[PDB]
Amino acid sequence: SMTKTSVDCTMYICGDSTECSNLLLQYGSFCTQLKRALTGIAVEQDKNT
Amino acid sequence: SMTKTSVDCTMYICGDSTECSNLLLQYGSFCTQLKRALTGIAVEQDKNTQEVFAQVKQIYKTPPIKYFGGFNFSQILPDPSKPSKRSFIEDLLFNKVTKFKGLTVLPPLLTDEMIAQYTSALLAGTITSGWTFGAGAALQIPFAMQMAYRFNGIGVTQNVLYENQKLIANQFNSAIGKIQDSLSSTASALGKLQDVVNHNAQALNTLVKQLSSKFGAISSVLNDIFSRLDPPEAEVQIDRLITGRLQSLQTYVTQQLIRAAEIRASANLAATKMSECVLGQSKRVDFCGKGYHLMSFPQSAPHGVVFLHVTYV
Amino acid sequence: SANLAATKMSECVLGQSKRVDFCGKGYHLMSFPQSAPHGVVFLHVTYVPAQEKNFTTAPAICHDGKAHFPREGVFVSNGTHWFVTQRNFYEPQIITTDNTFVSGNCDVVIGIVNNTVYDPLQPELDS
Amino acid sequence: KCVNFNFNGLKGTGVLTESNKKFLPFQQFGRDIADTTDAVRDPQTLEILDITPCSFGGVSVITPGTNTSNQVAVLYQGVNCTEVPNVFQTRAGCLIGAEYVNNSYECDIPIGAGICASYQTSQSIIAYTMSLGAENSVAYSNNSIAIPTNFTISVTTEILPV
Amino acid sequence: PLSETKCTLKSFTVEKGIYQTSNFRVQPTESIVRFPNITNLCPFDEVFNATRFASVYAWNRKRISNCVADYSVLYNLAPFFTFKCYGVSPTKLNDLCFTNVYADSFVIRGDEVRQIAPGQTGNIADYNYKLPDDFTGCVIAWNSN
Repeated sequence: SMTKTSVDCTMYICGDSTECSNLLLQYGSFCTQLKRALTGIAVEQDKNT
Repeated sequence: SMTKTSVDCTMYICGDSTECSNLLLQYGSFCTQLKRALTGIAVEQDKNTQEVFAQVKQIYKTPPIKYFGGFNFSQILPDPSKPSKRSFIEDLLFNKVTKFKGLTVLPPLLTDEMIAQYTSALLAGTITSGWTFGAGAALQIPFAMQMAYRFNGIGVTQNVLYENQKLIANQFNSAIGKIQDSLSSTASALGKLQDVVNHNAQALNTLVKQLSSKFGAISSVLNDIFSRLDPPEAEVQIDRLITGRLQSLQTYVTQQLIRAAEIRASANLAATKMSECVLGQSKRVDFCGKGYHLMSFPQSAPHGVVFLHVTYV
Repeated sequence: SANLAATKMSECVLGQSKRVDFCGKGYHLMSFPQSAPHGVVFLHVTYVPAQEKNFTTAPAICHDGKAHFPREGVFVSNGTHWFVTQRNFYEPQIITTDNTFVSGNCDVVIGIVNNTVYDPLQPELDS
Repeated sequence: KCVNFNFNGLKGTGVLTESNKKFLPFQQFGRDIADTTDAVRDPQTLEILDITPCSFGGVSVITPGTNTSNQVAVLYQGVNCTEVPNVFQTRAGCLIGAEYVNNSYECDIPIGAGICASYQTSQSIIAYTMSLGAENSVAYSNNSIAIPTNFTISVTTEILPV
Repeated sequence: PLSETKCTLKSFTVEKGIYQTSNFRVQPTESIVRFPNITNLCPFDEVFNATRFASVYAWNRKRISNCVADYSVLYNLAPFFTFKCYGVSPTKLNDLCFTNVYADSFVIRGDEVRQIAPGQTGNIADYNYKLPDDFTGCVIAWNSN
């Protein structure tokens, strides 16, 4: 196995401001597949147990 | 295998406008690398379906009169009376497993009718021909001496084989009747069949939802960018939409290469147990199933091969 | 793929392998891997049988009322006398006490054909 | 006919067919999961009509090399050849420029959905279904066994990169 | 199709094999342009064909909304004569609907129809009804005796 980390949509992109959270929906759904790919690794890290 | 989808450079990027196709030439051509990679994908599913589904170039035929000594082999053999050629288990595998913008589905060179007659001759080799059908030219060995080659590899004296032969006849054919009753009720055992197709279904659904996304511009429609405002100031608006679409396409092509790599590495092991414990006796532990190995029965399924492993517990 | 190619360097070259359709189709004999730029070229000699002939067989031989079972090979006959040979080649020999071992009786096996057993001790006693 | 759309709020292309769907009198255009506009409400007379676009796709050229033959075949994949303008209709599509052979031999060039292409001999390209090879039958008899009296062995080669 | 495979692959010696080259498409020869019917018609009978109206000082505003205006049948059939229009063509007038429309009913003389114009001075222009320079519309005048 290897070291498991996760990167969210909000805190890594934005510095906690109002306008940066407004522009998260302007490029659309592109951080929603960041969660299901990294938890898809977490299925496969659980599969190798 | 997997569902093959191929995007196109013209209809998918452009909204059927003549100013979109003229502005594809100032990127050079980025979709000619998308065409030779996806046809380089499409020769790899033309590669691994050749050796795995067809091990040998010849077809063996089952005899029409069947008395096996109390052994029912007819439930894994296909039915000539039905005009589609399929067996009883493979009918249960078909029914439980279930665009206009330029997204098309390329069919392979093998339909679902003739996969079951690749496996009809290969299960005829395990019954009539024994271990010698993939060894070159086969021999006629009947089933009482096909077991005696396999029990000598694990070191079993044959005195238990001929005496208990009527006693192991009832427990052999009921074990396929256990997995016939299991696949008629529990659909959770087919989850390793259907995990490739729903991830490719949501890969198509993640080609849907960015066409309503504005990509930082005013609107996602290419018609009202050029028509409503000044094409001096629409030139900033247009060229990051196609750059915003091709950054969604370049993470689309890298996730479909690793799904091509995950069916590359799994078909290494799928052709390993087709080589070891199908064509002959495999002497290893916990690959072809948990125990001392006896027989391995492949079946026809979409996008995978369902195996039936007979083990000694 | 070079993990697959070094496994043919480890199994098919350096030692013996009982697995089939890895080192070539059928039983492997001798491997000779060769040098190439950006690749390796394997030369594998494989065992393919060609011309076959049917025979007439029995699973066991009944003698005194106790069945005798084979260890190596299977039983063959040409229609006259019963012989013991292997599966890959036809080598007829008469049955002895070395080739057969007594286990069980004759009634518990279906299709047993009786024949007498020639021991080496009975010509040794009178001669 | 494949037309060009000019409406108040709707632009695009498609072929207008009939629609059995239940509609609202207020509405404008209906949508698609496929993210497509599949319907429109006519404002003058109240009805909806089903919008589907017509057939598009890529082409596939079946050809040999330049030192053999110049004969080619035109393949429309997934497209019926009635609405498009040696005609044989298969599952992958309608292939134009090839003849159907009921006999099945070995081949080389794949097409798809169970048919194959080969160049055979007054010489023209043909299209037929891919053969499984020669057939032989093994009888079942409990009292017989086949053992070889002769063996002919050879060299089987395999080449893999590193 | 032999040199279709040769030009897209960019090699003068083509390998024998199946290749995907270009895409096919069909061009539409007719664009269907469809407009609604009369539907909710705007009250243009009250501002045009009615009996008596107000004076040039006494003029009333009417804001006409939530209907479909018909501009083009008064110009095309034309019982009414004179229009001279600046900044917006009648066809373009048809083209950019404005969230609002105003209609003021008055009557003037025949030397005073020249005086109603943006950027001029005069009798009706200075002392009664003045058009600004940015005004987006134009004067239709006719004789009814």
